[PDB]
Amino acid sequence: SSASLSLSSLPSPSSTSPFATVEDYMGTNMVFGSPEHVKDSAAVWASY
Amino acid sequence: RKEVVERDAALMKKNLSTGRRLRRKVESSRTHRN
Amino acid sequence: DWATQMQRELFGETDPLGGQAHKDYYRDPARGYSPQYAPRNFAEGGAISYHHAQSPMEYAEATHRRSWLDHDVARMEAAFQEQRALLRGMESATERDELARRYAAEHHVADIVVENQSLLPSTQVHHSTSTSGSALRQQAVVDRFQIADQQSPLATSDGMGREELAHTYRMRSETVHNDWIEENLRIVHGLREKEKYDFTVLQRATRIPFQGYDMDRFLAQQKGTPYGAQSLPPNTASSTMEEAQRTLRDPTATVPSFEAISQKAFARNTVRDHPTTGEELTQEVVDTIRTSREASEWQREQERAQRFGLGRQGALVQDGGPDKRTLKKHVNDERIMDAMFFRSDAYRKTQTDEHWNPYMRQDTTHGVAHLLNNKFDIARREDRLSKGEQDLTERSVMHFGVPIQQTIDEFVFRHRNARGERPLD
Amino acid sequence: ITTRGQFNPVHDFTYAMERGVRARDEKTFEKLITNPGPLRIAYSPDYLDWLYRCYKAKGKYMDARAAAEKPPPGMFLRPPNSFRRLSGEMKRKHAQETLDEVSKAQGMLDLFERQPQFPAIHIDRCTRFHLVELFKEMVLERSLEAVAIWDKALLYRAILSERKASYPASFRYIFKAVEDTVFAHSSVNCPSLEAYYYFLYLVKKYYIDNAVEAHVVLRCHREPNATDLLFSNPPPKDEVDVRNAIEALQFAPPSSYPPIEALWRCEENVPLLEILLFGEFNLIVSENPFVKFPTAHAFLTRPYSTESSSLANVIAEKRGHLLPSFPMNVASAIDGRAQELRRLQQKHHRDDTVSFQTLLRSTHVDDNPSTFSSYSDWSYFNPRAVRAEERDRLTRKGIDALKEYDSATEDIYRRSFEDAQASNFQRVTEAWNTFPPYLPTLPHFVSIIKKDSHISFLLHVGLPERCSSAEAAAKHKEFERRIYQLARALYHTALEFHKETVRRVNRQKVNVAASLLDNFFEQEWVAMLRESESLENSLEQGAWPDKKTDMARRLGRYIPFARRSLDENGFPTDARADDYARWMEAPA
Amino acid sequence: MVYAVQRPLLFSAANLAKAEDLIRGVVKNVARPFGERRRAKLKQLRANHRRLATPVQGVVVSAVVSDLLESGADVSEAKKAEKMQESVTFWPLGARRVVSYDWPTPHFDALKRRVAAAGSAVTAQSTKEIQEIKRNAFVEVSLWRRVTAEETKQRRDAVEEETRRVADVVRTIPPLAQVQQYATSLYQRIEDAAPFPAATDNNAKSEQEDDESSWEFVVMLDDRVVLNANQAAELYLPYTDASGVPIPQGECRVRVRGFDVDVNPTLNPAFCSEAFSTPFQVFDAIPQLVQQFFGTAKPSVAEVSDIPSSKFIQFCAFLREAGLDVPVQCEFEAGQVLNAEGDVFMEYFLNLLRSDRFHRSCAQAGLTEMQRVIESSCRAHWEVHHPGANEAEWAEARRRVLDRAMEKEREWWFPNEMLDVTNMSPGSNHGLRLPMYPATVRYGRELCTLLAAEGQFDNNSGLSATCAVNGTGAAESITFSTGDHISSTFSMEEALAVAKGALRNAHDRQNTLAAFRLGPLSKHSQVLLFCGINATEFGGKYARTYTYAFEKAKKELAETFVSGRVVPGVDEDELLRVSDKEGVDRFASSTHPEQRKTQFVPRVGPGGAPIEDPTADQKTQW
Amino acid sequence: ASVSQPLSVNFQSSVTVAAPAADLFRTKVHEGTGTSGKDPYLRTLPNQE
Amino acid sequence: SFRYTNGLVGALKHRMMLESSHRELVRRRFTGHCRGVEVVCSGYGTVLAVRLVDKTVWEPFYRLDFERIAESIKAALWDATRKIRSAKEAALNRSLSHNQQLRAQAHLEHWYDEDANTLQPLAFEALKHEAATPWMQFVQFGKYKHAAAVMHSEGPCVTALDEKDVDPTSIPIGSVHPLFLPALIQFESRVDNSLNDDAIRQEQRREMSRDEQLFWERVELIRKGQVATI
Amino acid sequence: ECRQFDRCDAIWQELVDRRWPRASTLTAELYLRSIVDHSYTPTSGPLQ
Repeated sequence: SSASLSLSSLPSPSSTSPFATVEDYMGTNMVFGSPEHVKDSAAVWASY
Repeated sequence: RKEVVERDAALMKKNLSTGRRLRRKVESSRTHRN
Repeated sequence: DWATQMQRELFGETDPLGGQAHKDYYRDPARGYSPQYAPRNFAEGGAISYHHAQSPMEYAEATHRRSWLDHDVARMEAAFQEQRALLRGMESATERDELARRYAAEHHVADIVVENQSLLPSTQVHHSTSTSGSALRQQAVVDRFQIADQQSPLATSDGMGREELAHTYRMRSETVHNDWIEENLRIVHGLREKEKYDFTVLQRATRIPFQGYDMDRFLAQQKGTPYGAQSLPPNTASSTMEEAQRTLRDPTATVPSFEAISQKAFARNTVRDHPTTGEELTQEVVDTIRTSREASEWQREQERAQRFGLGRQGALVQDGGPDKRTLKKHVNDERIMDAMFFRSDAYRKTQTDEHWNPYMRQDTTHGVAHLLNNKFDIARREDRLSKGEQDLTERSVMHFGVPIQQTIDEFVFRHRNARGERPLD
Repeated sequence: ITTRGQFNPVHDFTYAMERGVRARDEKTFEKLITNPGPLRIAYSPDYLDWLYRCYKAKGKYMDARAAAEKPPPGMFLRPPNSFRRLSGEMKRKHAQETLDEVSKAQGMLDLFERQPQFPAIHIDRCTRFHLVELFKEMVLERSLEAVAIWDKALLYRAILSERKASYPASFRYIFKAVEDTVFAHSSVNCPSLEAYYYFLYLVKKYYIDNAVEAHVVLRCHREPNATDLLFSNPPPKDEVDVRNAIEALQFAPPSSYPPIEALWRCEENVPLLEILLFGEFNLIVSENPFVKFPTAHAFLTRPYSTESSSLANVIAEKRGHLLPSFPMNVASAIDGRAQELRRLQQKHHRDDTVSFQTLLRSTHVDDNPSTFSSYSDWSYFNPRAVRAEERDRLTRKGIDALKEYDSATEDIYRRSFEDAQASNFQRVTEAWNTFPPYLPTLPHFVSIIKKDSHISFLLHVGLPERCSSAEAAAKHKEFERRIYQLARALYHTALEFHKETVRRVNRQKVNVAASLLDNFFEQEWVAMLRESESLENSLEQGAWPDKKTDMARRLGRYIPFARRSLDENGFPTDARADDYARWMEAPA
Repeated sequence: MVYAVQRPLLFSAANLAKAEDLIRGVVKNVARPFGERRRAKLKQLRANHRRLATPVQGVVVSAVVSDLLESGADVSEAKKAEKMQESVTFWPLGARRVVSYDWPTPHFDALKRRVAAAGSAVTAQSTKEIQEIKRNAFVEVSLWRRVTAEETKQRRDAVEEETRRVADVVRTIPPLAQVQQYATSLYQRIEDAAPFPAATDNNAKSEQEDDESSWEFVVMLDDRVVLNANQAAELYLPYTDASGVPIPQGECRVRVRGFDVDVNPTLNPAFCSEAFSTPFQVFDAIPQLVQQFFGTAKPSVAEVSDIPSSKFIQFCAFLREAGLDVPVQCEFEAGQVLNAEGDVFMEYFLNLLRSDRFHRSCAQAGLTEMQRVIESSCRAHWEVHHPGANEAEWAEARRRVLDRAMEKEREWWFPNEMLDVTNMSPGSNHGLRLPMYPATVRYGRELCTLLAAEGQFDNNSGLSATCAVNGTGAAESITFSTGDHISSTFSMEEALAVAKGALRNAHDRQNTLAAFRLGPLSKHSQVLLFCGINATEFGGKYARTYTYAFEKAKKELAETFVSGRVVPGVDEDELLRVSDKEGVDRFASSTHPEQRKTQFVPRVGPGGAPIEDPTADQKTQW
Repeated sequence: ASVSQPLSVNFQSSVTVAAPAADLFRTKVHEGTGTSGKDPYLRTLPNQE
Repeated sequence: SFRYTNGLVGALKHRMMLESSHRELVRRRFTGHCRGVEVVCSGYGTVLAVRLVDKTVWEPFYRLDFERIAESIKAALWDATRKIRSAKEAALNRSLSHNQQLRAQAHLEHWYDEDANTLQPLAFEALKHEAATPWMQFVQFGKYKHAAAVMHSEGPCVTALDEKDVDPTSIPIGSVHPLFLPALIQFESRVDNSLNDDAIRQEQRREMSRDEQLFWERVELIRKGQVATI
Repeated sequence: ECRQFDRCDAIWQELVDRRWPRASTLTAELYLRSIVDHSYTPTSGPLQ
């Protein structure tokens, strides 16, 4: 927006391919997952 | 699977309970909505 | 004249009926709760001569057509704003009307009053006294959708999505398969056989109808077709608006339950004691929607369980084995479902596992496909059924009918010599 | 989503409570509630309590979310920053954004339709620029007659000046503008006093007080038959006394007018324009007008059917001289039927409307799901009524977003993981577990007729070039029309086959559309086969490629679709001719 | 362990999400030069037309006259020649100004004689006539900002580091070389031909020295301007372009494209009359306005939070005074959020002001918001059918192209729920299920094969031809258009060649139409299957079944070529080998003749035939 | 063209009201359901020519 | 038993033949001819050329009228198109007639779900196959040996196809079942189009190892229950 | 084709009578296949 140009830059792999979105039904990502996505992944998979 | 259905029953019940609110009436004036 | 003022109340940004309640006019959810003109036709009696809906798929498709046309309606309103600018700048009354006169003649809004063309007098006097031309043309109410409904490209799709269509086919074929199960259940009970046997027992009193000297003249006076036998509808008891609206507005209360529940929990809001708005209202609405979806699929599982007696009866660990059960005389049961299936498809590799035997294969009871093995077969099949000749793969089973002599002999035997029918000699 | 009698709040409490303003006291809430510019709204106490409950709920809920920030019964949370849950955030956010638009647009439109919960629109600090901008956006935008707006311009002034006693000290703020109103200055500045006096004489005569009478008298006041049309249920006063009244305060219609542009242009008309905004914003009260005016009903809105209450000879004229006319049993029979219909209408005239009101008032008094309700179905008249379309647009627009939010619960929420394993442990097979590629679709059923060699030939080759003659344009829109006519009927059957009678009725639709199509076909095909007088000349061979013999006659005997025994999916009946005939018999 | 279970499929998904992006990088760069050539060509072609029609020499921006009057300003001559503002000097971002033009066009005169023939006596025939006069030609206002070569040089560097990247990775990946070749050749086939009556080449010595700072497209202010009496259009500048990025300050001017449909069909941007006004600046005004009207300091122009709701109406009127546009409705909607002291906020009022809630350019505002959902499909499709295009070309043809794709490809570019994926990342379980797909492939194919496309062409010799050609190839309606001279006299195969170019463009347009129509489902079915292999019939463990069956079917369609293609051994009865008999005796006993039953009791067929153990005397293959 | 509806005489009360012909049932070659004359409880004319 | 594998054998025979039909209708031309016109089109509906007759006897008939001219043009083009369509229907009506398993699984709808509007070669997927360049017309069609060989260097679809590629008993998995090509790729080998045996067997035994742990967890648990309650 | 296996035999005996023209071996095949298809043609339930 005219106010939220930075506040609209969401974390989203800029692609047209829908393969930048592969993950389980746990939504976790051990490969090509973000530094913090793999963090979430290690945490939740470790907790399960 | 059998307690999630009880939770869903609770959800639909809290939705369809719809206790009533009191509605006020205003004196009509042939010219303005009082 | 009529379409002139109709278009004149179109051109306004006012409600063509002011939104006030009117009896002879319906708020059809298909039209989007638009003021549709539908008087009660008291030649039938009380029945509001309207499209009584029959399935929420017409609401679904009316909404889709409505969104598809909405583009055109923005253009209509764009043109209507300048035409009203002209109708304003015009100071002369008769020319100010003349504009909308010829412009409705242009938008061809004189053809949207659907007049009747049925030169049978019975239906003529049915229509032309309650819904006459001098009723519809005089009283018609046109919305800003009817003019785009003339000028628009034709649709080629429907308002049905992917999960919607999958679920709808689920429902249709589950209902048809259930009904099939049921008519085969009355078979394994023998209730269709009782029906047929009652047929011939009742046949033991029915006199041979007298078919008149000139049997065509007999049937002619029967249909009332010769000159002077014209027939009207038998005047039946005319019910009230109270029953006409309850039989029409509830069929439209069977609009699709998404639209229904979404509108209905939303209209519970403003009059509820905890009335919210925004996300905390959208969440509750879609929540009632999801809960209803789940609980309805649940209730239909249960109607299957009841209709076909599915589900264990008693306990699980009854001291006489787990599967202990009782069969009731002519009452559907789960062992019976399992049994009519184990009986037909016992070790079935495909529907034609026993189609090795010739007088097992050629049987055309449950269809005819398996004996149409090439495209020429089905080609002559359909050409033949168009031209009306008896289907050639139909004749694959030889059904020597019932001899006229057998039917007559049985009739005489039931009726004890047809004493009423012999010639007095 | 809206119903007849809905409260859609015009507030965006979200951003106030986003930035941190929190309302706990009632006077602060009321100042928060009102607009301070050239629009000072007042909301009815029902919606005032409703809106305070709205703020209670919203403040407490944003408290709950801010307290959680520092699921379904069996759908968990995946870790954050997932693509699933992130785009689930996205779908829910987009849903709530579009629906904030839907709700606030519903608030604005309910507010400006002159709805009951919104009883008063004020314009206090309204500069003339705002006066004219609101005029040309709600009256010079909503109007159709530049003479009728100039009629309202002094009719409303007459009404407000007549009842300057009936409005509180609050509504006294139009009176200064009403009283400094210019008359008989110059030609194209303002209308004269003869107009004002006609409109004041009529208001004194007809006791006109509310905008529900102002509009009906604006619609019957220049008709010559105003006498019976405006004929009030309580009849009004006489001209011979209202005229000495108007003479003590100091009829034929005022036609002499300025331009309507004078109203929104004049620096003098502006106190006369506060009145015009005032009669549409204020002065507009919910009150049924056609119990008072029993005759303006049939003209204003449409008449009643049963209130209008030789049929045999009317029908003999309709059916024309080619059918042998109704003899002397059936003339009397039709006449008796018609008189009986007239009598039953005479009976069920008034009760119909009264029970219609009460039927539509049950679902209104019920705190219940809205089954029969509408967007504007009062038992009274609001001539500023927004159409059903300028509501249904955003209606469906919010409905689809409701579906979209419904959709965003699989992204943000997950079922158990070994439940998911158990789900996957039954592999989905095209052989057994797959739903059939043919779908009961309108494209599928336009395709079957578009799969036709004969229909395709008559659309591509057969019917003449649509691009040359405008008659070809209509003839081809008619081909496509009947093809699509059959297509939708087949679509409907497909969808509703299992329904014992609905399937049979939609199969009737099929048989009617396809009958129209095959008659179309058997004439628009022998037309293209009569276009062979171009080739019946002494180009006797024209060796290989003739279009009719046989580029067009090769395609053979045609199959009409009223007869083509088509099954549920859109392919010929696997069931036999007998079975299919029974299945597709009449609903009779 | 879960990392290692996830690797085999996730490493491949990563390879894919990398290679898809590499191909996008290749094609996005190789699409450019065709755009470059079309641009220079359709500029030559505009240098060609300006020598036939009468252009707009004077395009003049003025400030809006006070649309109000004074207490004695009668209707007589309120258009006096003193307050007319012959030009302007600037236009702040949120300001309104009225733009006018010079157009001695024959249709302008068909407007003017009828507007000056009769006055206050307006008649129905006059209006029905004058609307068709105002309907055969339109004016296109364009507000373009200048650009110095310092931005063009970094832009050169931007596209050149892209070319270096693409040519490095193409050198690395030999697939990408053939991909670059096929993308160029595909774009060369698809390009909408513009063989026109070529113009006068720019002579090297009479060059237009524009290397200092060129004009540059940002925003169009209106597309379809109607003919007026005052010859005017009251246009306001949208704060933020139809792109999301706000318009920064900078010098601009108005170019008015004069489109005369009397001479210009299909709206080719080469056949129209353009213009150039006084160069002027545009800027942002609100930060300076909240300052001037409040007296707050120079650095803390972000200190102002809520607007005290007593001086705030004077705030808006002083906005209007200082030169902007302030609508009462925007003001009123801002007035639903108030402060604890009753004050409207800045962050809400300004948001609605800089937003398209209420007041926009009539260019976007004419296009239906129903079309603002499809301007993501029409845009990309047209950006294939017109290669490497900027925002300039796209905006110029936005209106006509969206209108045509609504009028004659309506289902093509309308949203279809069965055929749209309204979410990118979660669709892979959301929208396309594992059983529901092989009906969606069919549904898309049936949609496109029901649908067709219109495609035109012209050899530029005097005949064009347009086709309605379907997803079958068979046409619906073809038009030979010899709107050129009587001396056309085309040859037989020359007419066939006109029609051949017509057919070919119709087929290619249909191909790109349908490719975009069915892209998203194909792509997300791709991920659903490409990583839902762990649930399919042929995935995980049962793949050693599906592939084995594909091999057995290979072998069996081999044997139909030998045995002549009649029903081969149904119970494996035409095989010479018992070891090669893969069908066996599935009966409890083999020597007991009772226990060979499919049910609990030996069944009989028609007439009583023992049907469990068929003897070869009851069996016939007839 | 008649029903199996029950009439309170001891003869016509012996025949229970049969729920209607199944909507989508594929019936045999010789047997119909009995809703009409053309669809009778036992079709009489053969399929021969 | 093995009704699944039997129906799978059938569906793969059906699809093998249907892709043989695809590339058979590729490796040919089709021609419409309604009045003087000879419209030659591809297998994908692209107009290859539009000719007249050598003697052009329809010239006293066209005299250039342009109306009969367009009429006969579109008529012969539709003729060539319906030729292709009925050939794609015939290449299916033969397959279903000569499939012994799809005829044992007796259904009418078999002869009807597939038609020339849905069988693999289609007229709107035309460009991405025709205007494709050698390597890509090899990789689409799943010939990675030939694709690598050409990488080691109108509507020209006939370039990549030869008579070996129209014998259905040879064409690989990704092309045989294209509805599932992105999921059979992982068993489509790269060097040769044959089956990736290490891929299929390794995937299978990974899943089998997993399921074995799953099973033994359940024997452990149900035995714990047997001990607890008994 | 129309299963008129009475007319089939009628014309076969017609031709045994009229030995002009002589029945080609195709005609003998035709009639025999007619009789075998017909002898496989199955009767009704009240007869089965």
